[PDB]
Amino acid sequence: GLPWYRVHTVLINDPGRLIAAHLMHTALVAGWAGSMALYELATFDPSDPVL
Amino acid sequence: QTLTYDDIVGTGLANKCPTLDDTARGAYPIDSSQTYRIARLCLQPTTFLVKEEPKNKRQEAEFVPTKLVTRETTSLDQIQGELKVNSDGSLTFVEEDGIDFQPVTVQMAGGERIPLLFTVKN
Ligand code: CLA
Ligand code: CLA
Ligand code: CLA
Ligand code: CLA
Ligand SMILES: CCCCCCCCCCCCCCCC(=O)OC[C@H](COP(=O)(O)OC[C@@H](O)CO)OC(=O)CCCCCCCCCCCCCCC
Repeated sequence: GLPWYRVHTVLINDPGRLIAAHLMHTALVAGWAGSMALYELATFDPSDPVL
Repeated sequence: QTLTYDDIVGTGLANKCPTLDDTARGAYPIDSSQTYRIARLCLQPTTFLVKEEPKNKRQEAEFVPTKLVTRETTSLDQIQGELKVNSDGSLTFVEEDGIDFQPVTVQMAGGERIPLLFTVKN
């Protein structure tokens, strides 16, 4: 069997599942940016941009 | 014109005060040996401003505009009272009765709701 540190090499000669992995990565990054701004808006206080 | 309830109902015009013609700019003679009365006073608000809270450093609070959320429920009408003629010549209105209050709720930036009793009682 593959060792744990090599599981993602199944994609090397598989252009579509490489594209599918790459799309999922992109989904999680955009998801994160969405989530992170939502938490920032829920905790940001905008009543004083001076101090 | 002489409209009717059925003409007005559900349009929002019931929350509107009457208007005079742009050409109506004469003058009402007042007569010391007479006694007067407001038979109808109507007040229709168009804007609600609320003083923001300036921080512990402050500098100066401005009045910030707000958003009406309670709909076309805001107007004072059918207010009556006598109009005295004073001795220095001035005129004084003394509210007696009418629909002289409306609870209104406006909303500030950031979602603070501010209720108030819009009123001219007494
Ligand atoms: C675009 C970046 C990129 C890409 C696409 C790859 C892709 C690959 N790497 Mg490489 N690599 C990279 C960056 C990258 N690497 C960097 C920056 C380093 C230095 C740290 C390495 C060091 C490295 C080694 C030393 C090895 C690989 C190997 C591999 C292959 C198998 C990996 C696998 O199955 O993981 C399996 C991984 C797991 C099952 C779990 C990993 C959990 C880690 C420790 C923490 C996870 C954190 C969390 C998920 C958040 C992500 C981190 C954040 C930076 C975004 C695969 C072709 C392997 C290879 O050559 O195989 C032939 C291998 O031996 N890579
Ligand atoms: C970008 C992320 C990503 C992507 C696209 C892939 C894609 C792939 N992986 Mg890898 N993998 C990843 C991350 C990723 N993996 C990480 C982080 C690990 C360590 C767990 C692994 C471990 C791993 C193994 C062991 C194997 C694969 C395999 C595969 C393939 C089939 C999918 C599978 O079996 O899923 C398996 C991976 C998962 C189900 C990842 C689930 C991680 C969850 C979501 C973490 C959630 C944690 C927690 C809930 C966070 C919330 C907050 C918390 C505080 C409560 C495919 C090529 C398989 C394969 O065919 O290789 C031969 C395989 O056997 N992957
Ligand atoms: C017309 C030519 C064309 C165009 C415009 C692109 C454009 C792109 N390719 Mg490339 N590619 C091309 C030809 C082309 N490719 C050829 C001929 C090959 C060889 C087969 C490849 C093989 C290839 C691989 C292997 C990979 C890419 C990837 C990518 C994307 C990486 C950036 C990304 O996902 O941004 C983020 C994306 C967005 C903000 C939104 C994108 C929305 C678009 C407009 C798609 C809408 C649907 C559309 C009909 C699908 C076809 C798109 C097009 C790529 C063919 C990018 C959209 C990577 C990818 O898919 O990453 C996920 C990737 O892994 N390409
Ligand atoms: C330019 C930025 C960038 C780049 C180059 C990458 C590159 C990578 N990311 Mg992505 N990612 C990014 C930004 C980026 N990411 C952002 C902004 C987010 C959201 C915040 C994510 C979220 C994300 C997730 C959720 C996952 C990835 C994964 C991956 C890896 C897939 C290939 C692989 O098998 O790695 C092989 C693994 C390695 C080569 C090791 C990477 C080691 C890096 C340098 C981190 C070092 C250890 C880490 C810091 C320890 C965390 C411990 C913590 C619990 C205390 C690759 C290394 C996937 C991954 O690693 O799957 C296994 C995965 O699960 N990334
Ligand atoms: C959502 C977020 C998901 C994050 C997922 C979590 C990360 C996944 C797991 C990563 C941890 C990997 C541990 C694997 C551990 C592991 O399996 O090692 C043994 C393993 C042996 O590999 P072989 O080539 O023999 O393959 C055997 C196969 O069964 C491997 O699958 O070697 C490797 O993994 C290479 C790296 C050695 C790792 C060196 C670690 C030595 C630590 C001991 C020292 C301890 C400190 C004490 C001294 C003071």
